[PDB]
Amino acid sequence: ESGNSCYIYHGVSGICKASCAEDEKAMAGMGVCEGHLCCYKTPW
Amino acid sequence: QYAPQTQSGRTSIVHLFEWRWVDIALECERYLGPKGFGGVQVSPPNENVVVTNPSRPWWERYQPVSYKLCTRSGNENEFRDMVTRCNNVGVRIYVDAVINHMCGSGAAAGTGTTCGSYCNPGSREFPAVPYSAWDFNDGKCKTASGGIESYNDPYQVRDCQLVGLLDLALEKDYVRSMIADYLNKLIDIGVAGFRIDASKHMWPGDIKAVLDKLHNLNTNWFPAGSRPFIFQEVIDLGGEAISSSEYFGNGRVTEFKYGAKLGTVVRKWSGEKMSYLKNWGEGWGFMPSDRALVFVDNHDNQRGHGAGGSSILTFWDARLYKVAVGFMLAHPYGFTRVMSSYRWARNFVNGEDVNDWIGPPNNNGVIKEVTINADTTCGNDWVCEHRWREIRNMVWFRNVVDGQPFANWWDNGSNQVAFGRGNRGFIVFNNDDWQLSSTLQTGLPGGTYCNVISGDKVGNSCTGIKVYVSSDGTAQFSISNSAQDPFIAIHAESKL
Ligand SMILES: [Ca+2]
Ligand SMILES: [Cl-]
Repeated sequence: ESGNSCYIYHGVSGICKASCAEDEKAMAGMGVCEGHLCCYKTPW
Repeated sequence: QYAPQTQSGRTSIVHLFEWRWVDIALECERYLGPKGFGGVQVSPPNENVVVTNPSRPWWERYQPVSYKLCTRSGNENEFRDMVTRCNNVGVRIYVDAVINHMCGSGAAAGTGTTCGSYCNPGSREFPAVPYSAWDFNDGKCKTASGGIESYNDPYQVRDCQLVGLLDLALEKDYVRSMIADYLNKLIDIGVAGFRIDASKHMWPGDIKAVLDKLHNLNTNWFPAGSRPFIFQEVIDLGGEAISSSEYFGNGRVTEFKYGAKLGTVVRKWSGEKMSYLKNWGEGWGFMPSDRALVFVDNHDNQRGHGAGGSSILTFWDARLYKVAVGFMLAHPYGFTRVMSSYRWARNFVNGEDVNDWIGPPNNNGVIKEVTINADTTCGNDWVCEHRWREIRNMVWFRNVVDGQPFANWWDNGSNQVAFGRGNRGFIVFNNDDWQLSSTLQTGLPGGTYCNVISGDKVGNSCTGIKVYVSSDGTAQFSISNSAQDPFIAIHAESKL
């Protein structure tokens, strides 16, 4: 498994995608996405 | 920042996640002291912003609003009482130091904080410290959003806001001094050291500059000239611009590859086999052992979306979890931290646990006390993994075998493995789907030893499995694949 998941900070984890939704924020350069973006939302 | 400063002979820390200070003091006196634990990692003891949406999540404590020792775990008197009582029974206190940032830049201004201090995040105003606008990295950050946009740029990672949290100007003497004042207050109180939160997001030299300002530890409990133990949280599974090695000069570093890889192995995913663990440690490309703080899970990744993903083993998978923790605690690599958790109602929706935010057991935001059941388990939804016989006896194991070299490795070419630690301990695992039945060299003196996984040495007898070691150091080991705990561990202090 392992799955797709890109941890950023406490309470903030994203999903590895080629491009992020309209209501999502992107984080480039994360190894576990393997070239993809990390697409997350902050709970604040 | 390198010697743990635990009482002599004690080799592990336990994370008492979200525990109240008085409960930690009591646990130190009644349990952690007698059972040989080196210390306790505590949640941030500094005042944080109150998060009400959702209702008091655990992660609100990583959004500081002041350095007052006033949290849901307790006030300054209770914290001091905790540190004193713990130190007095040989258990050290390590603080989760949140120093890279303050609360969210988008938070409302007011007194929704754990001690009632005022702050104005939008205007970078934290009068209880005090901090002002020119104490943050807003003029240093080069991104359009003011946040971290790319992990390929170490400058952005260190100088911009991490997920909207106000990023302190750690290059400035003033900020370093406020932080140092906080940490020094903690040291003078009696703290032994610090987990440096979000270390990837700070420059190594700023961290060093802060550490150089720190007092020596309190001579009521520590030798003169003692430096605080430091372990920095840096997630580096490889392939990113920032490497773990940049931080080796400041202290130990969390090795997140450890629990991810170990979890993968024990779960037997991706073709992995326990026999591959023969060269566990630096042989797997990990950091130097004397730089590593190791653990199976932490408060982040135990919730299935931190570093390691679903491969991480947790209390929810108790049997395999116990296997992994036992392996880690027997193996010489790294300085070991055991997790202690509370159970929340997990709810996975499209692979995401939507209740992974839930804070510690509470009545209307007030944390529930840690109650002890007759069987030594905990009530009130505290899991207390550190109280599990299989884990605590392995903590003791690690104390007993400290300093002894890796020796007498054996495997079956599959998922049955064994090794010892000089002449002071030996451990055997069966992770195959069939019986383990082998005669192995233990390196131990002849005699009868209590298996400390299935039972205990209590006075002069065994409450569980007995292992007979011949004079030549060999012994028969029989472990069914259907066993409750498919591993056995024996050591010098468990011999009859
Ligand atoms: Ca920073
Ligand atoms: Cl950590």
